[PDB]
Amino acid sequence: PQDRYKAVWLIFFMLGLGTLLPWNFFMTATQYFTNRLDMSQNNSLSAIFNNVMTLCAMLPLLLFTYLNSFLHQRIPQSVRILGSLVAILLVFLITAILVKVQLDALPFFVITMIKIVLINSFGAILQGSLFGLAGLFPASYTAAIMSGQGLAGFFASVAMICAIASGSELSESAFGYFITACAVIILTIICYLGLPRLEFYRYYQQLKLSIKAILKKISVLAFSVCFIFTITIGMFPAVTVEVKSSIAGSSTWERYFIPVSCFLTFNIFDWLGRSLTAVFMWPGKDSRWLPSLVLARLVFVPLLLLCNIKPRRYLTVVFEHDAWFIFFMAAFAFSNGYLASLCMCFGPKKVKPAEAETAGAIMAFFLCLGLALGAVFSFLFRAIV
Ligand SMILES: [C]OC1=[C]C(C(=O)O[C][C][C]N2[C][C][C]N([C][C][C]OC(=O)C3=[C]C(O[C])=C(O[C])C(O[C]C4=[C][C]=C(N([O])=O)[C]=[C]4)=[C]3)[C][C]2)=[C]C(O[C])=C1O[C]
Repeated sequence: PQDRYKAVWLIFFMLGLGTLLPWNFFMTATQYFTNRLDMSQNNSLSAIFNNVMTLCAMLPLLLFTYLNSFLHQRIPQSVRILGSLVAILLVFLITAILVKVQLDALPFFVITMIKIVLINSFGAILQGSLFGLAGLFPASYTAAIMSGQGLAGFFASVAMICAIASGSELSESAFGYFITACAVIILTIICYLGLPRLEFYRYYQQLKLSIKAILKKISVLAFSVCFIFTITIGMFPAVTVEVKSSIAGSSTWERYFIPVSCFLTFNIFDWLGRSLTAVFMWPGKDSRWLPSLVLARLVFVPLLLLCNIKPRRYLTVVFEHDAWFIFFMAAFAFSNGYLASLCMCFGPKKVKPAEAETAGAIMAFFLCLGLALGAVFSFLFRAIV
């Protein structure tokens, strides 16, 4: 029970990074997908790309985390993890190739949406299998995955900012995104392959030798994490990206305000929140404070909705100064990452070892369910207003 050189922990960190960095990079290239559609089309495809991507992403993600939650035992973990990684690698490679070939708007749209469905279908399997596997190890090792995911968001924000500041065409920035993701997926595979020869890994993984009952034991953390991401995705990014500066001195702020004050703030403090859990896990797996703080986050809905959103037609700006928005985004993002990591770490520990794997898989589904519910609410809000 001694992780020498913290090798297994570092590999779990890299697994987390490898799970989300590609997808995150994909999301950050939305400007490339919509702009490409605009320069190609001669109700529009770019006007619907975001919403159709949300559907092509959240439906497969939710379906396959569900199926994995009750079918993971039938497929070896090495197959589920390494096959999902190789599939995603192949998809992102193709995504990079399409940047350099000429294609009409509608085929590009359709093919990109197909690739999005695959990314999130194999992603679901890969994410559900990783949290299941981490369910056999101490809680710190689920925090490793969460922390590595947080780093994936931070890197995505650095990449977005650097891309704007470079002055390069959106297509070549996006080609860099996709090639980077391919390299990261290859590094993730290598790291995963190094686990079986580590004694610490075999110690907890040798523990392999009633879904309704398991769900009853983790229901508090499962619904908590679902509510975490319902709130988060209900406000971020679709709603928060519409905030405008009120103290800008220069027109140069315009193209940077959102990627800095919204995306960077979020991914910095969400990453840090997830990272703190590997060393500090208050309030504890049995404390009723964790669901209570998850509930209290509901305050951010009015708070952020009453920030300086422009154009606005129905609500008033109660918090106009950027400092309000950045402060709310930091707290909004820190509570998300910190409480989400706690729920994912503790969930598997509410159950016996021979069920921790399944518990982790279920926790993954509820996380994704949160995401899907968030996407719905934001849409329903925008569809009514
Ligand atoms: C939010 O975000 C973001 C974004 C950005 C941008 O650009 O916008 C654009 C995009 C748009 N959209 C699209 C999509 C949709 N939606 C909703 C949702 C959001 O959410 C998300 O998706 C998530 C989550 C999360 O958790 C964090 C997750 O996990 C749990 C997820 O799953 C998936 C996967 C997994 C795995 C994989 N494998 O493994 O492979 C793959 C894949 C997801 C919305 C919309 C930017 C940024 O920065 C840079 C950010 O941040 C990072």
